[PDB]
Amino acid sequence: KQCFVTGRKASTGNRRSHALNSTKRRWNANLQKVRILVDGKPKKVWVSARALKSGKVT
Amino acid sequence: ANYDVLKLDGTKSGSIELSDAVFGIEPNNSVLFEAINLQRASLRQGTHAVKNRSAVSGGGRKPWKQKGTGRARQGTIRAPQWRGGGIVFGPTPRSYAYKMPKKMRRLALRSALSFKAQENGLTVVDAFNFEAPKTKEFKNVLSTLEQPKKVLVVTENEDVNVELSARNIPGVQVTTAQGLNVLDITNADSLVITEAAAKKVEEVLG
Amino acid sequence: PKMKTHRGAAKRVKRTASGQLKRSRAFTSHLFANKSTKQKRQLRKARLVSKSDMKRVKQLLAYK
Amino acid sequence: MKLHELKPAEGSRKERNRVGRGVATGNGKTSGRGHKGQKARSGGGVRPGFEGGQLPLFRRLPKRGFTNINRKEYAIVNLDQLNKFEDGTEVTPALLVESGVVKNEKSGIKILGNGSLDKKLTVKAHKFSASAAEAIDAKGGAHEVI
RNA sequence: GACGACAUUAGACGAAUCAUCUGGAAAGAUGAAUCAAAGAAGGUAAUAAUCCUGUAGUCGAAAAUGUUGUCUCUCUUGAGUGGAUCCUGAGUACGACGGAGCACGUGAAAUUCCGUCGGAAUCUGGGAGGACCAUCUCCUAAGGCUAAAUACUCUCUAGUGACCGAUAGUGAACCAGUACCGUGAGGGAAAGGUGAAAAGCACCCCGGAAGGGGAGUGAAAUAGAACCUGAAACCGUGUGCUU
RNA sequence: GCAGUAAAUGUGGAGCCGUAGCGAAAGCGAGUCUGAAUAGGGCGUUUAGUAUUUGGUCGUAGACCCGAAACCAGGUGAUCU
RNA sequence: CAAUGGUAGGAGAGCGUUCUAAGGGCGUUGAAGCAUGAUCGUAAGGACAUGUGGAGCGCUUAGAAGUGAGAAUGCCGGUGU
Repeated sequence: KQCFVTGRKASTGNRRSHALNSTKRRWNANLQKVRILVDGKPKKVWVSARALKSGKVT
Repeated sequence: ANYDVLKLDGTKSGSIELSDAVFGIEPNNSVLFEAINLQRASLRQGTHAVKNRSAVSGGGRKPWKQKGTGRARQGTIRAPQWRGGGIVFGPTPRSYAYKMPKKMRRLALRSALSFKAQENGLTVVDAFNFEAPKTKEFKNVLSTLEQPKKVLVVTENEDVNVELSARNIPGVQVTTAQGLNVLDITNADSLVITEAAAKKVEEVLG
Repeated sequence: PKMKTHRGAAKRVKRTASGQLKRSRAFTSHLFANKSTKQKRQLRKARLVSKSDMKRVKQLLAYK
Repeated sequence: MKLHELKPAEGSRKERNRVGRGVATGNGKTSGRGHKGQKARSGGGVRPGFEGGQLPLFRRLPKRGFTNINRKEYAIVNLDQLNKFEDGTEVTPALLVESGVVKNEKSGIKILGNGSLDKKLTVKAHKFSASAAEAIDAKGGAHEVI
């Protein structure tokens, strides 16, 4: 699950409680399934919502 | 302070003034001992090792349960009491060389040379002029100079022909003025030094 | 390796000329209404580390 | 000395004490550790400064002070340290480094007064104490702050 | 690609000792010599510079590979003046929220990254100098490449050690990751030494054989193959003194 | 670090300790801090340190040796049940 | 003239073992090991003789340590009851 255009992906870090108790966590990208024009043929692929902010034509 | 200079045939040619600051001091036996000891510990390349209970192959499971068998409790097959595994405090690779202050090193050299100069164990020659390596000729040279079995010959610089001429004589070692060391001087029963080498040593050693 | 310094103790003592350690005083943080004027102003001074404590904590401040 | 008759300096060497080898040595069974408790265990004993759960000294006491990130601390030269020069010499930080009376200039040279001059010479250092300046001038010879 | 250059993957030459004693045999001892750019080392029936293999030194490649030098080859302009206009990396830098990383405990985060939302300036610009503003100084992000100094050793060559000498040293000196254990991952041993030479006992006798006693080999046979030495525990047989 | 035989050693003076202390610090300095004080008091002055090393103790390392029940990580097992 | 019981424990002086350096020695006219003995020193321990053994090993001074076992329901072997 990566973004098709940018390369944006998930990453790992910690969830911290008020007492600073660490528990492993994940940060997923805002990936949406959209039909874009890869090399001529239309195709549905994962793109991050930020890569769609300006420049990608569904 | 005055040493008569001899030719390789043994006849008196001239004389040299060798200082009492290098060849007439009272030997410091404490510093000389420390220098010899440091010198001989510097030649050790301690590459000895054993395998403790971690380096010995296998032995990772508890051999039997802790209670109920009637046997002494054990935890590994390679424990130090077991045959075949585990040395507790063995040799480890390490260096044995240490350092002495610079003035102590030069005092040790001066004391070794002064000791070799008071026992009438210092013979000064003018030059060597060996044009070819020939062991027999160097042996005759040493015999004409009446030197003991153990002798240290000292040249001004690296005389290749003298070095080659004295490699195979047992108990004769060749060195330069800068290559002098306390262990080598104290080993030899006599010193055969070239006049130029003597002057160079006097310059360097204070 | 190199021996470490007790960093809590280094924030509490200063070494003097003859090798002693000058220290601050306890009971000098709050609750000053429950101490006498003489107590408060004499706790406003510096003592040394006692030699019993010294033989206990010699090595913690070895580099100071 | 000879290599077969060499002797160490008297009182320089001493045989180390090997522990746990028989009871005639005095350190045989328990090896000098007494009988039981932490002190007898291998790797036992307690962290230095620990007081068995009594609040330790360096937590009974408060912290005080701060460190100034830029202290101008100076290499100091006293008056009697200058009598090793001659009369009429012009002494500067570089000259007194050369003469070795100052092994390093830490942030400058400060002249202080402990001995006396007994000489007549001009000095040029970074700082002076009042006594040092007056004692330099009393015998004639100036002090330039540089 | 084409001439050389050393280096390596076989190798060659290479000095100088004879005699007697003891002994089974000498290299040992005694005497008298000799070589040494060679007295490192290992063998030889005991301890050899001169007996052998070697060592110092010198010489050596058909071929097939590293490496380096020339000259071929292949590429190709490089300064300075002005500066009016033009360009100099955008969903970037940055911010908020949540995290991570900086010696530094979302926190002053300075400096730096990730996720989510916001989201710039274009040299009269932008960033940094440990919050932040001013001045001053230094630098020019959001494109990419880059040898050397550094790390490590399954291998190969040469060597070294106040490192071990068969319960040690690798688990494994010996057909060892093998006998053996487990369904499996896995776990994991024990076991070196005749003698210089096998000269390893022809023949006779008891015995089915195994064993043995002679004879013989050997310096030695309680060195006979489980074979160097051969401790102690333990097992026997005789006795001097005792019960 | 360079040279040297995996020596000694030579060179290498970046550094380190000492020659001055006092104060939180600015800072002053045979004194300094507190204090309004030239008072009182605290720490200091009226020289010996430094490099290597034998011995003893301590710290970091498994730190004198053997011994848990257990915890975690990656694998192997339903041919018994 | 005085002192000398001793556990935890402190201090000192030493005995042995392996290895290394240098010197000086011993060995097939028999080394080390092993065995026995009625020997010497205050102890650790050191010699001598004679058998076995069949090639290596002391002494001096000084350096290093895998330096000393009767006990760990110790480990491995052998052998008992």
